[PDB]
Amino acid sequence: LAEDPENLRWFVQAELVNGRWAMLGVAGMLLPEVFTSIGIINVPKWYAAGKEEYFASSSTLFVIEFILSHYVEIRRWQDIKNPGSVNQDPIFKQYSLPAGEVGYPGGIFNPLNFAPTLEAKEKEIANGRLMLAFLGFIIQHNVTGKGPFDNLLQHISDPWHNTIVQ
Amino acid sequence: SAPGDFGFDPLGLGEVPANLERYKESELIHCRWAMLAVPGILVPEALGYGQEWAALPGGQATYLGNPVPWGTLPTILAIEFLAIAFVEHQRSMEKDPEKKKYPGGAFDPLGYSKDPKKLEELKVKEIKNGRLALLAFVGFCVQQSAYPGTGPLENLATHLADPWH
Amino acid sequence: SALVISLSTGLSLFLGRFVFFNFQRENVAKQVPEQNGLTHFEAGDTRAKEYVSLLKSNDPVGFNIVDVLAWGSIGHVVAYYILATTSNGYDPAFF
Amino acid sequence: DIAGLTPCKESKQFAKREKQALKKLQASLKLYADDSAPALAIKATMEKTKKRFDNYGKYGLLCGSDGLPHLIVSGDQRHWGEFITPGILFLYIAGWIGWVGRSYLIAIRDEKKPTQKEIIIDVPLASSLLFRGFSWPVAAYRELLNGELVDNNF
Ligand SMILES: CC1=C(/C=C/C(C)=C/C=C/C(C)=C\C=C\C=C(C)\C=C\C=C(C)\C=C\C2=C(C)CCCC2(C)C)C(C)(C)CCC1
Repeated sequence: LAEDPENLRWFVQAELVNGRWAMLGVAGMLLPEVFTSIGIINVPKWYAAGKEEYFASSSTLFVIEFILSHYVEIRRWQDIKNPGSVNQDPIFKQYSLPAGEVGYPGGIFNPLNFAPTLEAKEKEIANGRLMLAFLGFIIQHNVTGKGPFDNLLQHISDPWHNTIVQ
Repeated sequence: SAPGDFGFDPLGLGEVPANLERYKESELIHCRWAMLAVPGILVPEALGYGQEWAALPGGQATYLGNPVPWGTLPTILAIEFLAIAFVEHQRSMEKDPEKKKYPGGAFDPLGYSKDPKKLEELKVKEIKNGRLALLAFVGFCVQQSAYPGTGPLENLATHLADPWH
Repeated sequence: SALVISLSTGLSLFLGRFVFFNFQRENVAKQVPEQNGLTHFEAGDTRAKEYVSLLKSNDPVGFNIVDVLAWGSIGHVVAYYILATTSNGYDPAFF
Repeated sequence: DIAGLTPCKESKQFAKREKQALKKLQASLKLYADDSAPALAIKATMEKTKKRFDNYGKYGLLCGSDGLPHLIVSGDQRHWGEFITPGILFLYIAGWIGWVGRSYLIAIRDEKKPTQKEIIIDVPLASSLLFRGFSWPVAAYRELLNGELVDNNF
């Protein structure tokens, strides 16, 4: 019987988690970029480490890291239903305990607050979308080629290309 | 996840906590009879030398007159079941709360009677050690049930396999 | 290979758990009462189930399996014989 | 690979199908357009089914006997998108037919009497509602399970 604007703790959290991981992902590229250096999916096996052991399959490195990742991840689902994180930085974020205004249900637009400091992460929000939908682009453009820019005496024009196969 | 948090009384509680679980507890040492054939491996550089009745090279004496059907396995077996079946019977029948008869007049008041005839009496630490046992037979023992021909002659470099299998 | 008399041994494990009560206490089948003529009336239609009567025999007649099963099956059973057999008897071992 | 014989790369029986049939539809020795500007067996209808060719794509594609293709759709080898690829597609499209079915509907019953709005249709296709459907991420897939249509509405 209750009309609108339900959502709550809800999935404001989901997006922001997308923004924060999108930003990190982009950093995972980032890397070559000035010394053109290394490229693309790479499928790397990541940084290395330096060799005595491997040849390297060496087991499933991910499967393991990821079992651990997995009870950090629960910790967060927990918090979100009923909350405890000492910093308390997504759920509201810091400046913490309030967000009371969300906690008892029903806000409808609300902007929000955070940190003992100030400048309300509305500036992290942006730096954060761009990185959302930046993967979007980045992932899209593979299918074809690695690299962007720098110079024209020839490069900018996009004089001849592949298409999609049909 | 048999439990997250289901629930309510006398059977889950009653049959289920107390006893499934005391009967699982009777289990770990008894698991231990089994783990035990195994510990018997289990220390290196111990001096077994050589019996222990493994692999069927022929007779228990042989016996005078024939050996019974063929082998040990059935004798030990038939016999074990009737003896033990008798003991599962000794577990069977008290009650807790009090036991005078097939007595007719003890329902509950408030509060609040008798706890599972045995409830734990504390030294529910036995349980940390206990769950831990249920978990290990499960899982780990299984961790090598599956393709299990070989004893170690351990190589290098690391560990695990993944697919497979 | 196949322990055939592994299990016929086995099934007259249980139906000697049948040789039971015909003998002992009382007249037999504990009556009839109900069967011909029929029930009160009853009329759910109806009774009698007790979860409690597993006691009595399970300990007494645990033996019965053995009696053929043991020494009588793979026995040369009822070796201790002879006892009027002109027309003929034996019955000589198939073992 | 799985029983029906294998793809394009060889399916003789399939080859024989390419050939007779179409190639004969050809085999009207001529029928005459020596210039002539109209009659189009000649060009494509064959060639559009014909410049089907040791290529088709490639597509794997199983070709039973008589070399007509059979579709396994297992999650294997080549064949995955002969059901799922065009499967989730069917799902996504439908459901955004009826997500808006449960929409240019749950928007009326209301105000001053609404007894047959439905047979004329302000705005058509709802439209407004319409795009809700692509702008479902998740959409019903959690909201149907919680709140709105909610067990109580159940
Ligand atoms: C993988 C695979 C598979 C599997 C399957 C199965 C296992 C089945 C089942 C399934 C199922 C189990 C189903 C059911 C479910 C339940 C439910 C319950 C559902 C629901 C829903 C609804 C309710 C909907 C609604 C809607 C929408 C969403 C749209 C619009 C609106 C409407 C209303 C229409 C198959 C086979 C396919 C084949 C192969 C592949």
